[PDB]
Amino acid sequence: MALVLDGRALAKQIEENLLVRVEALKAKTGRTPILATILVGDDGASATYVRMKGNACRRVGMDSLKIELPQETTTEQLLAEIEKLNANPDVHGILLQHPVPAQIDERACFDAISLAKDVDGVTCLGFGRMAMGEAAYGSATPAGIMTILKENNIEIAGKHAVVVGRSAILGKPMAMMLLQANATVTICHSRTQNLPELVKQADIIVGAVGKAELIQKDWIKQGAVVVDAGFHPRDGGGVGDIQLQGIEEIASAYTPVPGGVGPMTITTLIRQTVEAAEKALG
Amino acid sequence: MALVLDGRALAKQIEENLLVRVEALKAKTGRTPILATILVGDDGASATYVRMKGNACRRVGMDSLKIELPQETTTEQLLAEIEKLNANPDVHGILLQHPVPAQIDERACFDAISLAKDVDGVTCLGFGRMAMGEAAYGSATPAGIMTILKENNIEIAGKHAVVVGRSAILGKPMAMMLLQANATVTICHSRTQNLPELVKQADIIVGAVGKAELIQKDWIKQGAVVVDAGFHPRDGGGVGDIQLQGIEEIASAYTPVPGGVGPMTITTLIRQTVEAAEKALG
Ligand SMILES: Nc1nc(O)c2c(n1)NC[C@@H]1CN(c3ccc(C(=O)N[C@@H](CCC(=O)O)C(=O)O)cc3)C(=O)N21
Ligand SMILES: Nc1nc(O)c2c(n1)NC[C@@H]1CN(c3ccc(C(=O)N[C@@H](CCC(=O)O)C(=O)O)cc3)C(=O)N21
Ligand SMILES: [Cl-]
Repeated sequence: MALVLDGRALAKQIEENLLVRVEALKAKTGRTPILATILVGDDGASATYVRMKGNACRRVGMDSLKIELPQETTTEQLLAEIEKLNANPDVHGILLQHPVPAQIDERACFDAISLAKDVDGVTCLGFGRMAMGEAAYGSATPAGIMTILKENNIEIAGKHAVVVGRSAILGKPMAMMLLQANATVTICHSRTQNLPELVKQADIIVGAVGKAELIQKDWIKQGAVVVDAGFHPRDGGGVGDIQLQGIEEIASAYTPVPGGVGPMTITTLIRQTVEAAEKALG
Repeated sequence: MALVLDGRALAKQIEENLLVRVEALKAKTGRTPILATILVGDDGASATYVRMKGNACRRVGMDSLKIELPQETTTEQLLAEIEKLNANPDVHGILLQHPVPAQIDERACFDAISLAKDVDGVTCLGFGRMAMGEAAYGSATPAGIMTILKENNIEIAGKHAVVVGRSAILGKPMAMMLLQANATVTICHSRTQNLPELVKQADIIVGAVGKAELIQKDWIKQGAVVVDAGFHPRDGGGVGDIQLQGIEEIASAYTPVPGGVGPMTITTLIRQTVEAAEKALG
């Protein structure tokens, strides 16, 4: 049977280390690390993930500054809020939960976040630096995925990694991170032809399409490493972007859904915020 | 049978209106657009390419500011020179010819160039912005290749593009630009295990390895679009990264070497300099 890539376990483990680090920092400086979380509008999943990220902050001994803005917020209004957080020395990281209301230029607002506080890794600057091997906080989910792979001793160098999806915060950074780790990388999307064949060639497959079980189990190469970055709620167990039923007979290793990529998304954000606080308060 | 993708003819065509634009800007403002070229050390090819770029500037009514620094220039020294040029209002674009001497952190120096003057498209910020679809000067060679494909009506959307090579100024930006044009993109490099297999599936193949005729003609798909971004001088006619002798029997369209990608590398830099000058002066 396939190795279960246990992101839930790894997240908890990482948080135990973060906790002692945060407590040491507070004891030395008297100051608490702070993630500013920006939630714009009433999207349910967005509310949930910000809630979970706030919880993660408190588990490791830090806190969050919760910024809640109405659905009708303008790009200019959100930019003003982000600049207030940039200029606040008490705020160490800034999260803008995506997707913001569609009238807002989300890209412009991402890029307004100062690099030093880009702990979710959403800036063009941060992306470009990461792609070219320079120090920068990585996009939360992709960086979480790399950590899962690394800490489970998964071979990446020389493997053919197929990333299905090319989103700004997930697919694109994932591809560039795998490339930096010396995988041959294929990037697919909605205009990709022969997707089943490309997926079948993959030694490592990353489902990042935001559509329930789009990647079919019979497309998966026998022995492949299967990363499912999706989540779609359902009665009696939610599912991701990949058909994972019976995956244990097919993959060499796989991330379960729930409890795989998800927990490591949140914990990666918090770890990078601790790093930012450690730097800022050191 | 193949369509020759004539970069030399396209470069000449494009310069016609660039000259009109520059002469209009000069007549209107009384100021001459300047590209600052930085040549560090004794690389013969670098010197040759810098002169070609200086010549190209002058062909369209602009001028160059020739910065020549010694072989043993340090990172600190180069950075200081770039900051002088950033703060020079008479300089509208900055080129740092690669590869600088080994002791210099080239990435750090590329990134010191102000985005507004990054007309060669070498900054991490420029790369990330391009990758995320924000307006930015693109890396000269890749952007030139996209122009060649567009001007020759080459279908990109939905094609399987394979880019062999992943360098900062060529392979990586090439990959993202093709991705932006809705190709499915596979990025190969020195740790790719079955390079011939992958090249054989390429609808569009980009040779960006810097090794004479490494990409074999036997690997090319019948009807492929073939882009050779290499140049290696030989007695009575240099060769690129791809075996092109007899390529006309196999490719639907191909870039000759010489006279393909090269001319459009220079034209792209000059065009983006014209753009920078117009923005700065107009
Ligand atoms: N800026 C920004 N950064 C992010 O990193 C995110 C963002 N926007 N918007 C959506 C994605 C998705 N996402 C996220 C985070 C955690 C989980 C997670 O842990 N999910 C559980 C199942 C419960 C559920 O998803 O509601 C899991 O075990 O996978 C899922 C998505 C998240 O946090 N994302
Ligand atoms: N920063 C930076 N930007 C660039 O855009 C370049 C750089 N460094 N260093 C090397 C590459 C390669 N390069 C370049 C430019 C023009 C030509 C060219 O036009 N070559 C002729 C043949 C003559 C020859 O190559 O000596 C051709 O028709 O291809 C070849 C490489 C160039 O300008 N490059
Ligand atoms: Cl001339």
